Amino acid sequence: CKPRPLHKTCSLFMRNIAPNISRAEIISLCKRYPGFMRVALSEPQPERRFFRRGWVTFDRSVNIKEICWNLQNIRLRECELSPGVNRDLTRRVRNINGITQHKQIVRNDIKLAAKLIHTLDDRTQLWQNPILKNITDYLIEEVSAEEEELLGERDEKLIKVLDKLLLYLRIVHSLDYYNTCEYPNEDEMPNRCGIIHVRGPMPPNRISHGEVLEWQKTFEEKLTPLLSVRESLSEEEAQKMGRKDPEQEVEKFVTSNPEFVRKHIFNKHAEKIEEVKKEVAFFNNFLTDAKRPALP
Amino acid sequence: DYKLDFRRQQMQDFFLAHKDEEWFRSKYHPDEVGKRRQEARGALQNRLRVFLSLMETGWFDNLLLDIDKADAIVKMLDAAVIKMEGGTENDLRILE
Repeated sequence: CKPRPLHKTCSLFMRNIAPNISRAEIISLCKRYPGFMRVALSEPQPERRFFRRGWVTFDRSVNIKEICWNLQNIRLRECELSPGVNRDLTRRVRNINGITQHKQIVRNDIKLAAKLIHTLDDRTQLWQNPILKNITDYLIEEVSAEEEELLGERDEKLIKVLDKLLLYLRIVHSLDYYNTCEYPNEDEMPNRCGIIHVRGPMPPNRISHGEVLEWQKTFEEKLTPLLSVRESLSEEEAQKMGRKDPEQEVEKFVTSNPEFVRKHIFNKHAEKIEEVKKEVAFFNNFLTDAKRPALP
Repeated sequence: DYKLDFRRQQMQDFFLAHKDEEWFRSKYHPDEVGKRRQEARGALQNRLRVFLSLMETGWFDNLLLDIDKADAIVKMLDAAVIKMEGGTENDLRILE
């Protein structure tokens, strides 16, 4: 059997897609070209009135230039797609500061990477994790102090541990560690594993005393946003904005729609009473959230 | 109190204006939030399998995240995507 070029994928890119347009119609539009794989939409942005950036991914054995031309002057629900051929990623393996291959700072990064993996495994609810077994052994210092007391740079053993943690973060949870960012939609987008970040070559001058500690303060400050729990208003603040109670607004639905009429709705029409409760929760989840989408 | 009443209007106007749209439904609507997370964990478990496949196979056995082995990382990242798509050891042979 011939081997397939599954890592390579040519794709389309759409600049402005409307929020009312779902994936369904974009998929079924592009579905009938042979070698179609998957559509990917970005998070909508309030600055452009919540318009999404699309990405229609195709197989390598397909002429994307023809398919990009085919859909060039085609609208979809009062919105011109007008695709452009999304070229492949040139510079994948990017550098960061060369300080990060040091004994003390790698030890710091093993602690933070271990914390991230514990959190992300709980959050996503996988599994326990075999790469997090006896990590505490590598976090502790081990020195010959007594032999100095009586008588008187790279450490690859730590780096090989770190890499298994950092590769897990990147491959599984789509978290590029050194750049300090998530790539949440990667699994739908054309290139599944694109831009990974990597340690620098080496520092030319001496490694300073306080500069190593200053990196660790700055580096941990960038990582803290990535483990941010979703916001919520207080009980009083949420109620003052107008948190609709489920059972109360179910009563408002029944009275608008005497004793024989109430027993008909609860028993026979059991689907409607939950549908109201769902649309109450739909509204309350939007209300409770203290970081809503809104016009700037 | 105006500011309190002002934020009620904006919020309720936005809930009306973006009620039936896919992205908004997906974030807050109970049915669509549940069916999103099943897809997410299903697709995430597929990425976990790939990491565990690359471990025992030894695709990062002698592989440090350093620019000296920049070409080796790209070769591994390709092998990761091939396993995500679901290709066998035969399908990896094009990298050799």
